[PDB]
Amino acid sequence: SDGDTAMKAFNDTFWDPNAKMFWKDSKREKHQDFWVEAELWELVMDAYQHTSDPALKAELKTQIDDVYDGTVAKYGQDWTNNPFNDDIMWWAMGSARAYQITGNPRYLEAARDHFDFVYDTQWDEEFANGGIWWLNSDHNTKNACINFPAAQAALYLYDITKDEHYLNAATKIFRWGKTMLTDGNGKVFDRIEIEHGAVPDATHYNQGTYIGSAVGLYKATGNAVYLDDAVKAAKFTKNHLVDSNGVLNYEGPNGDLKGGKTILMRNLAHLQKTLDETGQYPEFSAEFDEWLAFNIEMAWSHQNSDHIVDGNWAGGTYESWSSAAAVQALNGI
Repeated sequence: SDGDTAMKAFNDTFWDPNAKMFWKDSKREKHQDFWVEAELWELVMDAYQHTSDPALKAELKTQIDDVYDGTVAKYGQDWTNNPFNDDIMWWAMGSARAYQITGNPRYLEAARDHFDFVYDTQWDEEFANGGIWWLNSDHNTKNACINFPAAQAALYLYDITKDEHYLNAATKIFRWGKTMLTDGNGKVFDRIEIEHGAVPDATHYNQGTYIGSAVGLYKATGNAVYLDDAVKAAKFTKNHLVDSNGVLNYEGPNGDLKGGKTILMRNLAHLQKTLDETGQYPEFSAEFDEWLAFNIEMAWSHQNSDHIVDGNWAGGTYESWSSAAAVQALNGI
């Protein structure tokens, strides 16, 4: 299985079993940034769900717990001292998923308590008619990178609890985000800043969380508009966040964006699964499948002898966030 080989290689290159955290790069001098560590945590979970190897599956299941332990040892269990609401929500979402896989109540408490802190205290109706603030320290911007992940976290919590509160939250957050943080035709804007307005800079990871939240909402509500929303945002990504050959951009030099294809691929897998299961949008589904396969083959044709693929899919020290995207691409669920 290429997704098994890719995950094992990733772990062999970047996992630190002593600190129970991923290294930031192959120099192994600094561990991964907090928010990105949640995204690598979800990569472990995706590999767990994808693999048919029982021995690897059990190792990855243990690793789910170890990633949490290593982070809690350094950052504590209560993340509400972190001024970034996005950081908190990435961890709440990962925790909800970890609960689904393990049944360990620590994860349900972490997901619920952190979600509630952000949604109950950081949602505001006065600026821009809604939306969650990026930071809890200063209220100056409302961003795709907290709002769409929050809708996603709410959808996972709805699936766990079946409490309407969470479905209602997801619906409200997404309606606001679609209205204020997109163009209505699948372009997702980075943020809306007070005293400025929208900043219409699109990126892979924001296309991703928009698509995942839309697919999740389609599944929870049965409203076809949400699938349409997801398709439009996928089309935009394929046509406009790519180079002249159709290969996904290398976003960069900003370190947070470099690995964003990870999040994009995670969520494109959701859309692909839903199109395949429903038989909706069959023309687009065929175009989308061909383009995905093309991208993933380009990427893997550039693997090094250790089975690591740098984030520059179109072409020394390797970085775990940049290199995660190719691994995610082979472990989609």
